Amino acid sequence: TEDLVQLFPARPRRRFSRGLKRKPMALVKKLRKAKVRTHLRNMIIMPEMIGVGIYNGKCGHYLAEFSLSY
Amino acid sequence: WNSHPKNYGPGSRVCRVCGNSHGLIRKYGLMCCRQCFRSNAKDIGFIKYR
Amino acid sequence: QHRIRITLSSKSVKNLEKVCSDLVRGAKDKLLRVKGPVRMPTKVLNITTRKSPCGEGTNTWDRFEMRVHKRVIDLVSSPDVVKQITSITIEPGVEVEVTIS
Amino acid sequence: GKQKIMFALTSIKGVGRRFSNIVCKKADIDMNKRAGELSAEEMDRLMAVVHNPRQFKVPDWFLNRKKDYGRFSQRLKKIRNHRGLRRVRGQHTKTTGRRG
Amino acid sequence: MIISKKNRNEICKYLFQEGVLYAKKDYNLAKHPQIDVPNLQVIKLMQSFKSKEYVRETFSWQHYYWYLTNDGIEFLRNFLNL
Amino acid sequence: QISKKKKFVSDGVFYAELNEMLTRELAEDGYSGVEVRVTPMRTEIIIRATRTQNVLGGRRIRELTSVVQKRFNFPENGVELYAEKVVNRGLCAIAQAESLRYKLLGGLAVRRACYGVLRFVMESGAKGCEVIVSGKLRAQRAKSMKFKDGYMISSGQPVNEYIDAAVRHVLLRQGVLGIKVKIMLDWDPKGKLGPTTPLPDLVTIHPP
RNA sequence: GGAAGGGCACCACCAGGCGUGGAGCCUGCGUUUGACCAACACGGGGAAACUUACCGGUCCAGACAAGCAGACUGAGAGCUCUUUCUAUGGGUGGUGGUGCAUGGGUUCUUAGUUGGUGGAGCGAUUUGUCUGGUUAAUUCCGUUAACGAACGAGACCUCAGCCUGCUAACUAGCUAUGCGGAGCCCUCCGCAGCUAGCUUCUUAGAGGGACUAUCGCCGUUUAGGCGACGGAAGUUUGAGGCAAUAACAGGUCUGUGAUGCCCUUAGAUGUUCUGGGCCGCACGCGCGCUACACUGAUGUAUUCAACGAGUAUAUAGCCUUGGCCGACAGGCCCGGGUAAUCUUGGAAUUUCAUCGUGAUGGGGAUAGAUCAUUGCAAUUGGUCUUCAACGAGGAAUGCCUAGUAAGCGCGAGUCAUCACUCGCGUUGACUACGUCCCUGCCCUUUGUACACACCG
Ligand SMILES: [K+]
Ligand SMILES: [K+]
Ligand SMILES: [K+]
Ligand SMILES: [K+]
Ligand SMILES: [K+]
Ligand SMILES: [K+]
Ligand SMILES: [K+]
Ligand SMILES: [K+]
Ligand SMILES: [K+]
Ligand SMILES: [K+]
Ligand SMILES: [Mg+2]
Ligand SMILES: [Mg+2]
Ligand SMILES: [Mg+2]
Ligand SMILES: [Mg+2]
Ligand SMILES: [Mg+2]
Ligand SMILES: [Mg+2]
Ligand SMILES: [Mg+2]
Ligand SMILES: [Mg+2]
Ligand SMILES: [Mg+2]
Ligand SMILES: [Mg+2]
Ligand SMILES: [Mg+2]
Ligand SMILES: [Mg+2]
Ligand SMILES: [Mg+2]
Ligand SMILES: [Mg+2]
Ligand SMILES: [Mg+2]
Ligand SMILES: [Mg+2]
Ligand SMILES: [Mg+2]
Ligand SMILES: [Mg+2]
Ligand SMILES: [Mg+2]
Ligand SMILES: [Mg+2]
Ligand SMILES: [Mg+2]
Ligand SMILES: [Mg+2]
Ligand SMILES: [Mg+2]
Ligand SMILES: [Mg+2]
Ligand SMILES: [Mg+2]
Ligand SMILES: [Mg+2]
Ligand SMILES: [Mg+2]
Ligand SMILES: [Mg+2]
Ligand SMILES: [Zn+2]
Repeated sequence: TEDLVQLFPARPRRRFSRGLKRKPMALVKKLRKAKVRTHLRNMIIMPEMIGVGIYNGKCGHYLAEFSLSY
Repeated sequence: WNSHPKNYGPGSRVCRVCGNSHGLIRKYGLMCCRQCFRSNAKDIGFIKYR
Repeated sequence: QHRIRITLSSKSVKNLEKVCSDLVRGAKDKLLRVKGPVRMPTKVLNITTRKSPCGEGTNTWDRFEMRVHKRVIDLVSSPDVVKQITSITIEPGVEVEVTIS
Repeated sequence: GKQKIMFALTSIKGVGRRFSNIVCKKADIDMNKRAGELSAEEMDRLMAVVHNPRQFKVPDWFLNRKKDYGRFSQRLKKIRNHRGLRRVRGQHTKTTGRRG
Repeated sequence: MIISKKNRNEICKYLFQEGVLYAKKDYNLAKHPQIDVPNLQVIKLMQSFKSKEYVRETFSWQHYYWYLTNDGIEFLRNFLNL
Repeated sequence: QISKKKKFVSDGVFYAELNEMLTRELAEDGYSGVEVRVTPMRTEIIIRATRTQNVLGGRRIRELTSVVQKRFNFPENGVELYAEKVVNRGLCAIAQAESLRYKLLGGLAVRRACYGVLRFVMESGAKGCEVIVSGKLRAQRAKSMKFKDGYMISSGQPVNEYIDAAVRHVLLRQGVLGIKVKIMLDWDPKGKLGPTTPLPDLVTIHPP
C-alpha cells in the first residue's frame, strides 16, 4: 500500500505515515470477515472497501463527512 | 479507565491550591488558577508596586 | 590560586548590600585582592491578573511585580579561606552559591 | 487591448499575475511595452508558452490544477460530500450570512 | 473496597516503620509516591481507618495528610501480632 | 539543574503550602506563622504558636519535622522543625482572629467575645484595634457589625507594615461568619513591638 | 425641583484629532449557563479529546458498621469463564437549585465622614463640620459657643526625568598601543596584552538635586496666585499603587475539603471512556481586524528600539546558533544556554522604478486544486488559480490636551496546534489651556402634599 498513499493527497500521506491504532485493523478485519455500526470516523478511505452509518452524536476523505448531528 | 490520552490539555492540569480546570496560570510554573493565586500573592511574594 | 566565584541572590536590597559589604571586608581582612562587588542587573517578574473571581463588573487587573537582585564576587584565593570567610552568620532572604572560577 | 501583458492576460480565466509573469518572461518577450503594440509574430509564441507549461519547464508546483482525482495540469454534489453540499470551512456563522 | 493481603501488609509496614502518611488525590497515578502500591487502594484503606479513630486527617491543597496516635500504633501491633 | 526563577517560585508556593497545612492543624493551639532559613546543610523551619506547651505534647514535633522531610522529598538530617512562643499574643492579628473564633464556637455571645478580644489587644499595648464581623448572627438577614477604637489608618504605604490584619471564615451552626481583626502597632525603634520606622505623620523634636 | 448663587470634570461641552454606526471579516449577546452608565473579545470563556455543567454502554470512589476460549456491544466494555456482595443504620461526590441564608462596582476620583466634653432645643436633631480669601483637597489663614481630637486628603511607596560627583564592574563597556587586513604616516576591520589605563559611555547602589528661593505685580500687612531669570525640572515634575463612613437584596454557591437548607446517594444529577454540541442563521445589536487607493499598491536597495521569555537531556520536550537539503512550507547533522555569557549579530520610515485615476497592480471576501507541520486522532501554515461587497458611510454615537492623540511593529498571557488582553518601543502633530450651554458631581440658601424618596 505504497503507490496508493504516494498518489493520495497530502493529508492521507501524512496520516498513514504517522501510524495507525488498534481499532483500525479491528475494523478492517471485521469488514473483510463480514464480506457497519461503529462510531469511529477518523479512517481515511483507501480503495480497500469501495463496494454506511456512523453515530452522529445524536442518534481520499475521512469518514468524518456523513456524521451529521443536526 | 482514563483511556483517553491525558498527556496535555486542561484534563491533566489543575490548580495546585483549588483544582479548577479554568483560569490556569502557568508562567514560571505557578500551576494555579487566578483566584487562588491572587489569594496567596502576599504569601508567594507577589506584592503590588504600581 | 584557584580563583573562586561567589554569587549572592536575594529579593531585598538592604540585606544583600550589607552582607556583600561584610563579605568583601572580611576578604580584605586576609589581605586579598577582590574584583568587585559586581551588581548583577536586577531581573523583574511581572504578572497581571483579574481581581474579580467571576468576570462580572468592569475589568480591573492588578499587576504583581517581584524584583530579584544579585551580586557577584571573584576572589583570587584558595577555596578554603573563602569557605572560612563565608562560614560566618547570615541574614534571611540571601542565598550564597560558590563555584570554581 | 491597452493593459500591459504583465496583467493583460489576468483577464482570461485560469491565469493571474503569477502565470502572466511566468509566461511573459519565459518566451524572451519584451516587458516594458503595452499589449496594443504586440503583434502576431509573438502571439503564437505566447499561446505556445501558455498552453504547454510542463514542456516549457514550468515548476511542477506552479500548476494550479494539481494531480486530479491523475496528471499535473494547468461532482462533489453527486457523491454526497459535505464540501459540495455546503460554510465548508467551519465558520462561526451565528452573525454572518445576512446577504439574503 | 477489596484489598489484597500483601498490599495491606505493605501499607501497614509503611505506616509502622515510618509513622507519617501523605497522599495525592490522583488514582490515575498507579504508584503511591514512595511505595509501588496504587494510590486508590491506600487512600480507601485509610478512609476506612478514618472512622476508627486510629488516624487524624489534614487536607491542604488537594493533598491528604494523616497523623498517627497511640490507637494507630497499637492497632498495627494487634494486626501484626508483634 | 533548576533555574533560579523556578526555584524561587517553588519556595514561595512551598511556604504558602506550609502555612496552609500548619494553620489547619494547630486550631487547638493557635498557629501564628513560621520562619524558614537555609543554613549550610540545614533547613530550619520554626513554627509559632500562642500556646506552645501543647505543640510539644516533643515527639509530635519530630513527626512534623519528618513531615516536610518526606512529603516534600527533602533530604534527611538537613531539615529541622521546632515550636516557639509568641512574643505578644494580643499584638498578633491571627492569634486574636482564631481566639475570637474559638470564643464564639465555645458558646459565648459574639458581642462579649469581641469586647474581650478588644480589651486584650489594648492589654497588649496596641495603638488601635478594629474587629469586623459580617454575616447572619441571629436573623436570616446578614449584617456587618464593627467595633473600632484607637488610631486606625486606612490608606498608603504605611498600611502594609504599621498594621497587622487577619481574616477568618468560621463555620457556625447556621452558616459561615466572616471575622476580620486589624491592629495598629506603635513605633518601636528596636522593632520588637511593631515596625522599626516611625510614621510619616509622626515627628519627634529634640528640646533646645 | 423645567428654583436662586458658588465650584469642579475630555467616562461633559466649546476648538479640534481620530473613529464607530455604512462594506467584508472574524467574536459576544438575543446546540450548558451566568451578566442587561455598572451585560454584550466578560467569566482571563482563542471549547478537535477532558474543560463539559447539554445529549451509549461503567465501575462504586456505598466508608464505617442482619446474612453467603463463543456471541453482542463502538469497545471478549459488559455477558459465557475465573473467584472466595447484601436487608438496613449512614457516609463521600454533585459545575444541581438557592448570590433574596450567607462568608471572602468606574456610587466616588469626588472631598467627604464621625466620637468626647461644652452651648441651643421638650424632642427628632443641631453647633464643632463656618462669613470671607485661597487650595486638586474639610488644604490652609482666619471668623468663631465651641474646645480638643479620630479617619479620608495630604503625608507614604514604585518607576521615569538630571548628576563628566562617589561606590565598581573578565557574564558590561570606552581609549591608546602591539599584532595581523587593505589603500611609513594617515584612513581603516579583526585579534590579544590575567591591569595599557578609565567607568565619561551600560549596569546598580549609597547619595545629591526642587523647597516655590530670589525678581516684579496682585492679594490683607495672612493663606496664597500670576508673570520673570536661573535651573534637567517651577503643574506638589510626570505616571501610577494604597485609598474613609453608609449602602446596593449589584456580581460570584459553576474557583475554593467556605458553608446552611432543599434535592440525587445505586436502572446515581459524581465518577471512567466513546461520539456530538456549544462553531445554527431567514434575523437585531455590541467590541475590534482589513479597505475605499497615486500621501498608494508593487518591485529593488540604506537601516535605527525597548519589555520579557527561554530546557527532564530520555538522540531530544524550551530558546534556539551554525552547516547541509528543500522554490516556499518543511527535514538531517554540528552544538550552546538551566542564562547580562547562547537565542539577542536583534516595521512604518528612506534614495530608485512599473503603475496613471480606470472598482485598477487599492481591496481580497469566497471557491477549487495541491504539500507539510501540530496533535493519538484535523487546527494552522506554503504554491497557483477565483477576484464579492467596498468610490469616506443617514438618525445616533465613543476616546483624547503632549512625546499625548493618531500610525507602525515586538514580547508575554492564552498553547500538543491556532491571536483578544496586559506591557514594550518607534514616527509624531491640530486645537484648547475656557466654561457650566448640554451630560453630571459637590456645597449654600429656598420650596415640597415625596421618604420604595420625581421611574415620587
Ligand atoms: K479559576
Ligand atoms: K445570518
Ligand atoms: K464607520
Ligand atoms: K468586555
Ligand atoms: K457577597
Ligand atoms: K455633642
Ligand atoms: K594598526
Ligand atoms: K464564591
Ligand atoms: K452548594
Ligand atoms: K480576492
Ligand atoms: Mg488570474
Ligand atoms: Mg493619614
Ligand atoms: Mg495619599
Ligand atoms: Mg470623552
Ligand atoms: Mg476626564
Ligand atoms: Mg466638539
Ligand atoms: Mg474610520
Ligand atoms: Mg456594526
Ligand atoms: Mg449592521
Ligand atoms: Mg458564547
Ligand atoms: Mg479551537
Ligand atoms: Mg467527553
Ligand atoms: Mg471545555
Ligand atoms: Mg463610578
Ligand atoms: Mg469611596
Ligand atoms: Mg451633648
Ligand atoms: Mg559612567
Ligand atoms: Mg530630589
Ligand atoms: Mg441581590
Ligand atoms: Mg468544590
Ligand atoms: Mg460530574
Ligand atoms: Mg461557528
Ligand atoms: Mg475590551
Ligand atoms: Mg515601498
Ligand atoms: Mg535600532
Ligand atoms: Mg487594488
Ligand atoms: Mg480586492
Ligand atoms: Mg480570549
Ligand atoms: Zn485555584
